[PDB]
Amino acid sequence: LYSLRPEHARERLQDDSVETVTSIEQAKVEEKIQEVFSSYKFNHLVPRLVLQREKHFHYLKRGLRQLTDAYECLDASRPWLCYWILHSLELLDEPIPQIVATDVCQFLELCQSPDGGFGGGPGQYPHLAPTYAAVNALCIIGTEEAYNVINREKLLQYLYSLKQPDGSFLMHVGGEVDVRSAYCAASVASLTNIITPDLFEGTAEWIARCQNWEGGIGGVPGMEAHGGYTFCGLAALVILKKERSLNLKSLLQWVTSRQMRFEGGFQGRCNKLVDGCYSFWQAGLLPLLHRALHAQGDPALSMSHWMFHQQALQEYILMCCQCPAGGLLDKPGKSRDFYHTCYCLSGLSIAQHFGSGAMLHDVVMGVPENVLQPTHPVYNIGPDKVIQATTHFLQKPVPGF
Amino acid sequence: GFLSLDSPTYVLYRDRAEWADIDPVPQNDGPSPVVQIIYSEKFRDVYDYFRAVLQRDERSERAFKLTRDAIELNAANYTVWHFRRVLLRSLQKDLQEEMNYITAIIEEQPKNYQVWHHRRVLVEWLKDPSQELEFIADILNQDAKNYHAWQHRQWVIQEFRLWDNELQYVDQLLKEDVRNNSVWNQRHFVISNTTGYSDRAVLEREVQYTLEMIKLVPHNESAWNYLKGILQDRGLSRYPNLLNQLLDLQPSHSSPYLIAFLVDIYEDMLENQCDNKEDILNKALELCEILAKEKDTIRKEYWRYIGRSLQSKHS
Ligand SMILES: NC(=O)N1CCC(CC(=O)N2CCC([C@H]3c4ncc(Br)cc4CCc4cc(Cl)cc(Br)c43)CC2)CC1
Ligand SMILES: CC(C)=CCC/C(C)=C/CC/C(C)=C/COP(=O)(O)OP(=O)(O)O
Ligand SMILES: [Zn+2]
Repeated sequence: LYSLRPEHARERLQDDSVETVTSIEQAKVEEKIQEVFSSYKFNHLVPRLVLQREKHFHYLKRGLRQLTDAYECLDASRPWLCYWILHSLELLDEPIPQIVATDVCQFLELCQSPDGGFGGGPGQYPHLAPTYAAVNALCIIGTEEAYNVINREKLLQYLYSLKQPDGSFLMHVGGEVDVRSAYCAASVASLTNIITPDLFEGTAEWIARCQNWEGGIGGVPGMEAHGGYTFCGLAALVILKKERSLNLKSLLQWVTSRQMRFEGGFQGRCNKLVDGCYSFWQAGLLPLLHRALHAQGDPALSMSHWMFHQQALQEYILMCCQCPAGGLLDKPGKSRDFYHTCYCLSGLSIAQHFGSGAMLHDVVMGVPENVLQPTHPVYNIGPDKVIQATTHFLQKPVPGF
Repeated sequence: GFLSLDSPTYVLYRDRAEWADIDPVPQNDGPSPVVQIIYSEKFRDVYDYFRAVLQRDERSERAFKLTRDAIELNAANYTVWHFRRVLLRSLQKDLQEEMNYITAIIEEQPKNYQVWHHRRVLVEWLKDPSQELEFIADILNQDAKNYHAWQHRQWVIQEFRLWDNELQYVDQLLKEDVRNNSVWNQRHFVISNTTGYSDRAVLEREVQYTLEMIKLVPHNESAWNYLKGILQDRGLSRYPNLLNQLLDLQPSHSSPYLIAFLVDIYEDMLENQCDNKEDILNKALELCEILAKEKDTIRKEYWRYIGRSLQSKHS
């Protein structure tokens, strides 16, 4: 275990004897993480890195049916709860009874707007975040019933209603614009095969403007580089086949710099704290960058590993991000939620599975029962679900109007 | 008559006489609900009533006051926010009193997309940015890195052209925490949108300033990323004195950031046909292994990639 090595103690923060809110909060975190790493030593047992599948499963299968009122704050993100859960069950290799699947379908049908796209719950105006989640969930289910839920003609119509002259998209009518909308739109449009010749005109150029001096991408041009926005920007470009619109090298340096030398997990932006959900948003960028550089015929790329420490990330997730009661989390001391369960699991899968053309190479830390189902780095649903969905929607012609 | 959602004498809408005429519309979750939230009595009450007035598009003062309660129960409900803006224009509400409202709610929950977007809509309508820099500064005093706060700030400044005192505010926050990457980002936003970095005096002032910060806190990555960011533009090799000046901190201020910056300067020297191609390359490759095996092992895969890549390129 890389984290438990003696020389690893050398990776602790060095504040130069100049304390600020930043160095103080980081130190608090490193302190709490160290107690976790050393827990084995102090209790004299052999470290057994085990992914509590059964614990995660009861939590998941239960949240899929009902939730306490603590979730009232996510009452406008219900299609997200469906995606987060079904996708977590999918990574864990747990099946969706055909009865559960049809129920989820019927629910998303209620969330779908007569104007296209899905709202955060039955009767809510459509928004791109829950539209992306609703579409991804239906693709994980992959039945003809699920696929048929989506009104492709109203969907394309909705996307056009959000499209802006500068290339960006609003998140919803009368709403805000940021890189998330570009990804949400490129994701649902590509999966459903509704991309017209001009739908994304100028979009690649607008996303390119979000890349700043740090190498990463901000929510809108001018903003600080962040992992959630950077994944959205790059993943959208990959879908549009415009990855080259970005300085891929400065981005590679930025994302690789986001992995915490000590904790092993990824921070969202420079000088902030590590967080389990970034095991996906940030680490998810490495597979995307591998593909892009490889497309450019990069000869120096690895043939077995992603350009981040797959071992350290898996150790941070397995040792620090699991709630004993089931569910995963941001960091030790945080409460579990379905969002972090989904992304901690998504990031673990990315960390375990390498692949570039004919090469395949796994790295499963802890017990081998830890290995999860692979996840497509662009859509974050099973690669099989992507192929199955796109192949299906390709039988339909692009809506003409 | 704003009966607070938190007031000890708050009564459910179904127990309110001035609402006894309207029937609450319950949520249609389907016969076999999924990810079904067990709402509290209050939440359920307010929303069943919100659905009712929305479904009938009742643009009343009573509907307006109710959206405030529905917003307070779930500030992320964008449908409610939309209808609230609908009623703000219908009832012709005093938008300044609404600015007072949004100021409070943002203070309560500053990490919410809806509240900041709403504030921006109000500022646009009133074409009045006069309270902005000060309001935002109060939020940044509570969380100096709030993403929405910095985003709103960039919007007000660019939209209304309020550039004049921002670099000073940046210097202020940098004194408070020289590691606040949001402030380093703001520094670049201001400079690139005012003077720019082609003005040699500015560039000099910026590189000198940054180097002083590096000297003070050598392990502060933000100052390093900013240094790289403002020179990387024209090409690090374009600055012959820099390598030397950094090589000097090799014993005193030598974090793995100094090491990584040297490899960056070398990478650009090679691509830019430098003297001693064989030599320079060996130094760069040497540093990549020191980094991969010793100084920055978390990024070993990256540094090996850099090593291999440099070889293929400049053998
Ligand atoms: N401890 C508790 O009581 N609970 C546990 C936590 C839970 C909220 C949650 O899971 N949350 C809180 C809300 C988060 C939400 C979001 N919301 C507002 C802002 Br500003 C930023 C982000 C960023 C995270 C992100 C990412 C995606 Cl893809 C999708 C969503 Br919808 C989000 C999701 C996780 C409620 C219940
Ligand atoms: C498709 C889709 C909807 C993707 C979502 C991407 C994502 C997670 C974006 C982050 C948004 C944000 C404002 C983060 C800063 O919060 P923070 O200051 O609380 O956390 P931080 O300190 O780690 O940056
Ligand atoms: Zn998180």
